[PDB]
Amino acid sequence: VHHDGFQTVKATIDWEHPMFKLYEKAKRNGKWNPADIDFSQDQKDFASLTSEEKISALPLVAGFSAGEEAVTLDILPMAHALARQGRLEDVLFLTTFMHDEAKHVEMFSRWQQAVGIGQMDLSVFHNDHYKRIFYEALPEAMNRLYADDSPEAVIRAATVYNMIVEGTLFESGYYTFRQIYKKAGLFPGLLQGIDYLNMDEGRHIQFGIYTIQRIVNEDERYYELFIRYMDELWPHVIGYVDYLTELGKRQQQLARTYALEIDYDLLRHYVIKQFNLRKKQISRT
Amino acid sequence: VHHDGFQTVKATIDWEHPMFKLYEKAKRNGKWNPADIDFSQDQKDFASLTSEEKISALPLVAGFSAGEEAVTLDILPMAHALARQGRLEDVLFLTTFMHDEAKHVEMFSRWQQAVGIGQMDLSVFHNDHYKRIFYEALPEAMNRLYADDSPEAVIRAATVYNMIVEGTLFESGYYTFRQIYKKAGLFPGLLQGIDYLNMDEGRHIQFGIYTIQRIVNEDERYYELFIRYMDELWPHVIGYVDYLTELGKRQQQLARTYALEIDYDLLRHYVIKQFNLRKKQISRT
Ligand SMILES: CCCCCCCC(=O)O
Ligand SMILES: CCCCCCCC(=O)O
Ligand SMILES: [Fe+3]
Ligand SMILES: [Fe+3]
Ligand SMILES: [Mn+2]
Ligand SMILES: [Mn+2]
Ligand SMILES: [Mn+3]
Ligand SMILES: [Mn+3]
Repeated sequence: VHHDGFQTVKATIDWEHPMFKLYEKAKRNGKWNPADIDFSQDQKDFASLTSEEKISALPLVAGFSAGEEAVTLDILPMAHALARQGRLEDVLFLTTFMHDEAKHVEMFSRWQQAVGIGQMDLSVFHNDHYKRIFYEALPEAMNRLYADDSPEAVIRAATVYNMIVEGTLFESGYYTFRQIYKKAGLFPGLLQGIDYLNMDEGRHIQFGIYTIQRIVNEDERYYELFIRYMDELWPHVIGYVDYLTELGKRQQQLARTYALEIDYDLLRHYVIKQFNLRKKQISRT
Repeated sequence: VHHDGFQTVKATIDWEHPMFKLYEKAKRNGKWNPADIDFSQDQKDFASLTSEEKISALPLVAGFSAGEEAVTLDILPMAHALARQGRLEDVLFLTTFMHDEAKHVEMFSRWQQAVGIGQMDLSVFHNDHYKRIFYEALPEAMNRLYADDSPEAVIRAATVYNMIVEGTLFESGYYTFRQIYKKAGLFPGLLQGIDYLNMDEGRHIQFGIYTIQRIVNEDERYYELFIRYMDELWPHVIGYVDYLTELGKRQQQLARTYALEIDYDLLRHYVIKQFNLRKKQISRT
């Protein structure tokens, strides 16, 4: 449908808009390039591993790789919906968000290729709870926005995408990955890339907080929708966590080799802590 | 709708895909930041101008500013359509395209703000032919892709967006701007920014060529659709050109002051040349 006018012809950008400020920070802080990461040591590390130790690492990489690819595809309807509402500064920021996620997809795929598992199908490590979030609930909630950009729909999309997928699952998975392979001294290239992902993902979560809060600000009853949508997804979050925990407890060979007391009870509580602090970044009032 | 799988879990990125290579070049060559351009001299230049000389420059800036904003909003459906076709490397590249266009919107709006015309509504310099392309034909052709991603629809979208708007109008407007203010020694910040835009816009046109050619490759009868769609838009392209030419010939005070023989007959032929060379970058066979 037609444009009825253009904000940067009638006026200018709103320079004080928080999403313009987040866009400015994204450009300053978003220069890293996955093509510059040296993965040569990661290739040697992975080759030096036993077949048993090789499994230990792949579940998390399977969840990350599909997850980055899903959000790369699935952020587009948010950008559409906010563009159609005339939120120009939000759109500008979302271009950095989308470009970040492209680099995240690229980074994991470069690592898979470098270490020699690119020809290997990692979908086996997606159980039913993972599929429910990433193959179903995430794309349903984002795609809805093409036909329904009601406050309810926008809160649900930001909750699933930014508060659950990024703010709970990815944050916990990054913690987990550091807590294991940084200790073991393994996979330096991948850990460099993950550190970059984690920096980008702070801006993505901030966008989600801003979006949810500005809707709650209009009407505190949206607050209850937010909590409800968070709690509806919790079972699949912990059901993927329990399944990875069960996979890790079945293959405790890397823990032994590298002298890691992988405390799954401590990981689990980090997931719970992440989930609960995302709730507290949204004020009812 | 659901994801049935993820390419970077089952396989990797197709590293040899031309759009992956264009994505790689976009990251290497896309570091510039409009926030780093010094516009202080542009502010003084614009203040030093007479009111008559002030008009001379605004028509082109009005067309650029609305144009960048239109393509920022209107590239999203292309990214959607190709994502839904599973063209992952195209999507990765299109994230750089979208982020480039955000910076183009930002750059013109920073210049308008710096020189003191931000509070001024430049829509008056959009005649009916401009509105037909940017307010109507462009968004219609891109938005169509949400419901109709047939080869015909994709060629039409790339033709309007990449071959006409970028490949004819923007290219000619950049030439024009250099041919005038680079000669006059005016507006150094804006000319720096335009030089950056022009570098980005080479990649955007290449995406359009690749997209049109790969469809023509399937069936040379799409070639005739391409030419037809180019010729349908030509009247509005030259009708905006004739109208800017008429505006420039009515305000020949900047030419006098700055000793510029602004050869509109030479500009006009550059537009015609641009239009015809875009046609020749698509092979029938
Ligand atoms: C032990 C808890 C692990 C949570 C890992 C989430 C990984 C992901 O899919 O991004
Ligand atoms: C004298 C020919 C001028 C063509 C200017 C196109 C400017 C634009 O809208 O990008
Ligand atoms: Fe993210
Ligand atoms: Fe462009
Ligand atoms: Mn279960
Ligand atoms: Mn006319
Ligand atoms: Mn990511
Ligand atoms: Mn542009």
